[PDB]
Amino acid sequence: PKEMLRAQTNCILLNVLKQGDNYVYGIIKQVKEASNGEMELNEATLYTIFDRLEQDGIISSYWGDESQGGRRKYYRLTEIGHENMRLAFESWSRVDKIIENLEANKKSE
Amino acid sequence: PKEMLRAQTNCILLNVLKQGDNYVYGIIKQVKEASNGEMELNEATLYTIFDRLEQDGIISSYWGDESQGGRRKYYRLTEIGHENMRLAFESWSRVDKIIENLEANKKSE
Repeated sequence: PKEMLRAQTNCILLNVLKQGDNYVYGIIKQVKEASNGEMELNEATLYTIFDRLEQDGIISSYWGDESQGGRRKYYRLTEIGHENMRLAFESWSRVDKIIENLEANKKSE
Repeated sequence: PKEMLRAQTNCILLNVLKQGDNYVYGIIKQVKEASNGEMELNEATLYTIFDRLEQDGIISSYWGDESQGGRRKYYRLTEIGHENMRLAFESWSRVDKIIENLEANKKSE
């Protein structure tokens, strides 16, 4: 779907922030880099997601670069956010185990 | 969260049907089997999901033939449903590549 896309886009984003705090264009560049140019995120899309995540307590922002040229919003993964990433990762690898078992449980029958 | 679980239950369920057509208690048993008893799915929750998937054209149901003891409802993964599974699988493995790259791109720097 386009929902499929939105969960997939969240994952990538959180994994960017996981590598380090960052700002919009910084984040977009890493995605472009790590997708060999294929995935080009939008500012609007990134911010739309980042607003949701911020409210739900997954990420927090803060100001920087006041002295560099002008204010920039940076984003960071909260302690809750780190936990939920670990939880998601744990759960999905668990889903992978269950799925491989279902394919062996068919050989059994 | 809750909406993470729903996404996982879904993944498991579609992968059960992927192994073959099946009915509710048959499905529940396979999940219990393949999760070493950890995941015991609820009928209401399974049907709630199965109604959504059926409406969106992802799965169809039908009656067994050899149903003297009483009618048995089977479930089956549609054409569309198979495609979406292939799409999802393709996309998520792509997401995994992008994620591994992000972690190497940071090791570099």
